[PDB]
Amino acid sequence: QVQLVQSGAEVKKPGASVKVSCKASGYRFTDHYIHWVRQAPGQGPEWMGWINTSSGRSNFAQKFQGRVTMTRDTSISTAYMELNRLKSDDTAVYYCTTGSWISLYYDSSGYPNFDYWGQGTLVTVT
Amino acid sequence: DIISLWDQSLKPCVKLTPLCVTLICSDATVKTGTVEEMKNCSFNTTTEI
Amino acid sequence: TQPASVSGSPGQPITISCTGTSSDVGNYDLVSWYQQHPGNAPKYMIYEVTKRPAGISNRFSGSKSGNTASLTISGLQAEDAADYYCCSYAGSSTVIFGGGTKVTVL
Amino acid sequence: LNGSLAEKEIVIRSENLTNNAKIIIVHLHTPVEIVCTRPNNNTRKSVRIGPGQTFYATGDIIGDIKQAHCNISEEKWNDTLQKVGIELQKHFPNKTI
Ligand SMILES: *[C@@H]1O[C@H](CO)[C@@H](O[C@@H]2O[C@H](CO)[C@@H](O[C@@H]3O[C@H](CO[C@H]4O[C@H](CO)[C@@H](O)[C@H](O)[C@@H]4O)[C@@H](O)[C@H](O[C@H]4O[C@H](CO)[C@@H](O)[C@H](O)[C@@H]4O[C@H]4O[C@H](CO)[C@@H](O)[C@H](O)[C@@H]4O[C@H]4O[C@H](CO)[C@@H](O)[C@H](O)[C@@H]4O)[C@@H]3O)[C@H](O)[C@H]2NC(C)=O)[C@H](O)[C@H]1NC(C)=O
Ligand SMILES: *[C@@H]1O[C@H](CO)[C@@H](O[C@@H]2O[C@H](CO)[C@@H](O[C@@H]3O[C@H](CO[C@H]4O[C@H](CO)[C@@H](O)[C@H](O)[C@@H]4O)[C@@H](O)[C@H](O[C@H]4O[C@H](CO)[C@@H](O)[C@H](O)[C@@H]4O)[C@@H]3O)[C@H](O)[C@H]2NC(C)=O)[C@H](O)[C@H]1NC(C)=O
Ligand SMILES: *[C@@H]1O[C@H](CO)[C@@H](O[C@@H]2O[C@H](CO)[C@@H](O[C@@H]3O[C@H](CO)[C@@H](O)[C@H](O)[C@@H]3O)[C@H](O)[C@H]2NC(C)=O)[C@H](O)[C@H]1NC(C)=O
Ligand SMILES: *[C@@H]1O[C@H](CO)[C@@H](O[C@@H]2O[C@H](CO)[C@@H](O[C@@H]3O[C@H](CO)[C@@H](O)[C@H](O)[C@@H]3O)[C@H](O)[C@H]2NC(C)=O)[C@H](O)[C@H]1NC(C)=O
Ligand SMILES: *[C@@H]1O[C@H](CO)[C@@H](O[C@@H]2O[C@H](CO)[C@@H](O[C@@H]3O[C@H](CO)[C@@H](O)[C@H](O)[C@@H]3O)[C@H](O)[C@H]2NC(C)=O)[C@H](O)[C@H]1NC(C)=O
Ligand SMILES: *[C@@H]1O[C@H](CO)[C@@H](O)[C@H](O)[C@H]1NC(C)=O
Ligand SMILES: *[C@@H]1O[C@H](CO)[C@@H](O)[C@H](O)[C@H]1NC(C)=O
Repeated sequence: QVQLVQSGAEVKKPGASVKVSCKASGYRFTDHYIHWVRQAPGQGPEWMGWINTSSGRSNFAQKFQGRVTMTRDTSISTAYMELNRLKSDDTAVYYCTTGSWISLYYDSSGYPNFDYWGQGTLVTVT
Repeated sequence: DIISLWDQSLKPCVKLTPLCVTLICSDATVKTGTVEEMKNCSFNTTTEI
Repeated sequence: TQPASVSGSPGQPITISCTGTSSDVGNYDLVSWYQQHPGNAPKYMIYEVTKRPAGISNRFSGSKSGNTASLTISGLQAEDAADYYCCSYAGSSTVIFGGGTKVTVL
Repeated sequence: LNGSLAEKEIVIRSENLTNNAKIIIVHLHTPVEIVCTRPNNNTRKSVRIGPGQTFYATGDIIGDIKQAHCNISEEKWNDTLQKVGIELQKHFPNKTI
């Protein structure tokens, strides 16, 4: 069984930055895409971005540009979500999900095959 | 016939003489990827004026 | 687009719809469904337009007509009262969601 | 590619078959299908150069970056090379190609 471990709670004032870690176990980190899902409380989930874990190429949503960076390290098999200039509406649950199969010949990045979901983290902005 | 057809089709189109300038090319692809054959080249083009 | 909630007695099928544009569902058959119990991570039992992963029975069935996609739940049980979200590929390698449907099993 | 096929047998044509600097045209009887693709979603932008002339170039690549390639069936290509070897060993007898 594979499993994704996510960080703890992040409580801070607006205007700062939050790093959320996602550590994979049970399978190869290089083989699969990593997607990010943000869910506000009392509100349905929302896709926020994907990263190619083989080459570090990442893309975000149409309105997260300029605020979101995504990195990863294949040696310890983890991914980092950096969000800058948070606001009071950023209090939400963050989920690291495992996407499709990374292939060298066709673009399967946008496939919404979110197989395994992490335990998530809660980010509260006060 | 193939040579002359190619030339007479290619005759009235745009000529890329003002584009042969000094190009500053840093990088386009994020990492090596599959093949990093893209290259982000910038230059000083000439406007209508 | 998604209906806010649906209700149904146990032992009968129900349907949850998601009507998208031509670019969202009409162009690409990439649609998926995820249920979520409150205070828990969302589940995963539909990935393609009709397929199901291992460990999921024939309770749920996906279908697509034109610009909408419908999930049919053949029978209702007490654990089937989770919040259901549809999800799809949309345009320039981006992914959109539905918003939420709450199932009320009587 | 996309040529006319031979009628019943693979036809091997050359000027001499003993001069090594002569191109051998091998003419197959059964076509072999090739599928070629460039999968990365590419864009186009127009750069104005001079009065009334534009220049179209690659503006951005949208999505992930994958590899342009071509696909042939391995079994059919092996069978085609084997049949070409059958037809070619009778012009170079008692030899392995
Ligand atoms: C030119 O030629 C090249 C080379 O031939 C072509 O490149 C190939 O193209 C293939 C196109 O399909 C592509 O195939 C994919 O392979 C994936 C890798 O898996 C295979 O390899 C591993 C290697 O170890 C094996 O272990 C494994 O068993 C396989 O043999 C598959 O995973 C892909 O299938 C999945 O995606 C399709 C997409 O819709 C799904 O429909 C399908 O059902 C599969 O979905 C499963 O996996 C996804 C993501 O992993 C899950 O989200 C989903 O729920 C499914 O989950 C399975 O597993 C769970 C586990 O619990 C289970 O519950 C569930 O029931 C499912 O069983 C796909 O088949 C090749 O990789 C690719 N490359 C190579 C080198 O071959 C190229 O396309 C050609 N180009 C042209 C233009 O022709
Ligand atoms: C290949 O190489 C080319 C050029 O070498 C790159 O193109 C430039 O990329 C940069 C980075 O994205 C662009 O800069 C951004 O432009 C946005 C819109 O452009 C207008 O505004 C800027 C002023 O910011 C003007 O200079 C420009 O002429 C336009 O009028 C801005 O909204 C961005 O501003 C944001 O970021 C800056 C910090 O960078 C902050 O200070 C701002 O407050 C704001 O938050 C930013 O400036 C630039 O416009 C692009 N074009 C050119 C001609 O330089 C490609 O990105 C590069 N890569 C690829 C893949 O093509
Ligand atoms: C395209 O045109 C621009 C002008 O808009 C060119 O930029 C200019 O380039 C020169 C060098 O060719 C720069 O001069 C340099 O100044 C620094 C000090 O600032 C000095 O240390 C250097 O030795 C050199 O003299 C100049 O600053 C720069 N900018 C301007 C506004 O003139 C550009 O080179 C042209 N070509 C390309 C490929 O972009
Ligand atoms: C490959 O890249 C192209 C270039 O972006 C993608 O085309 C874009 O597709 C989206 C939706 O599929 C288009 O958005 C739509 O625009 C119309 C008109 O503005 C609007 O009414 C819709 O509501 C929607 O916003 C977008 O315009 C279009 N861009 C271009 C330049 O055509 C294409 O989808 C990409 N292919 C894949 C497989 O990802
Ligand atoms: C097609 O190929 C044949 C090959 O036999 C050409 O005929 C001539 O064949 C003689 C031998 O039968 C060649 O002589 C050889 O010369 C070398 C070097 O001088 C020597 O070491 C050998 O012992 C042998 O004597 C001769 O070179 C060859 N002529 C040419 C022009 O290659 C025939 O001409 C070719 N063309 C046609 C249209 O048939
Ligand atoms: C058949 O073709 C080969 C190669 O083109 C040639 O050397 C040979 O002389 C030809 N035979 C006849 C009878 O035309
Ligand atoms: C060349 O091969 C054929 C058939 O395999 C055979 O009959 C013939 O004897 C061989 N030539 C020599 C010189 O052995």
